[PDB]
Amino acid sequence: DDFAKLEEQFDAKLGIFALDTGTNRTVAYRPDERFAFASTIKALTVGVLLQQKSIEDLNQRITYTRDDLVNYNPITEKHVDTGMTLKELADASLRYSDNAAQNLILKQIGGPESLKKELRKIGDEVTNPERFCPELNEVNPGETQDTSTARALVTSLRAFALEDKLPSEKRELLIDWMKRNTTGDALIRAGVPDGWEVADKTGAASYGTRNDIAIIWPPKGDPVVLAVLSSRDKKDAKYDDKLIAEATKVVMKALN
Ligand SMILES: O=C(O)c1cc(N2C(=O)C=CC2=O)ccc1-c1c2ccc(=O)cc-2oc2cc(O)ccc12
Repeated sequence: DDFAKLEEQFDAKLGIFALDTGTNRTVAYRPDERFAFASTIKALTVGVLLQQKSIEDLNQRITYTRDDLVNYNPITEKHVDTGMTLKELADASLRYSDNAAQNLILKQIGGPESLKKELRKIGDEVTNPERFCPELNEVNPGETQDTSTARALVTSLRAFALEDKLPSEKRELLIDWMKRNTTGDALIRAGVPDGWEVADKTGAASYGTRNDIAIIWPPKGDPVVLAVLSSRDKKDAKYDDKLIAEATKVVMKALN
């Protein structure tokens, strides 16, 4: 209803699933509606990379050229002369949403079909990887390639970061990278009080798709895991990061 009102204000469709891991209390709004997952899939991709490698194996250096570079290469364009390690590539993918870094990591785990297989193996029957960066964002309404839902993304994000799809050292690396995300200050982070730690990964795609997935730690107690997904209407629609910030405030009010 506050969520209804936000849809009205931003002329958008919202998808919200949040779970308090301390109480199992939930806040749901279209929790099972599909949205292009966009770059949020970088978080699940690193999850799988970490599963498929020792911490030491992440030190393997990957070489590439301007030919492995795509539309958006913030860190990856600085190091084509020397290459980057897998650890450095996981850092750039998660924290700067480097599309090139994501594509090389995808290559290392075996491309979209193998990502899907590993996602099915951990219990995710909804998230549907099909394509590399950036083609995956171009989703028309009614298609299901490169989509997930807010319920699925929280369940999968929780499985890697918080439960037993990874051992503790690797969960620590995942959560460290995601706590130090640079792309998310005006989204979920802006809807949470200061002093509350947030680990997040953002996405943006056509149809004004604007997403954020996060783990949120209140000083007091167990983490909350949250997906805020949104889309419009128009293919060339703009989004407004404020809608995510405000949705996040409503979620925290409903659980506090
Ligand atoms: O670069 C792009 O193609 C683009 C690529 C991805 N991307 C992923 O999210 C996972 C791999 C990948 O290609 C995600 C979002 C965008 C992106 C947009 C994509 C299509 C278009 O409809 C508008 C986009 O607008 C964006 C805006 C941002 O601020 C930041 C980003 C975007």
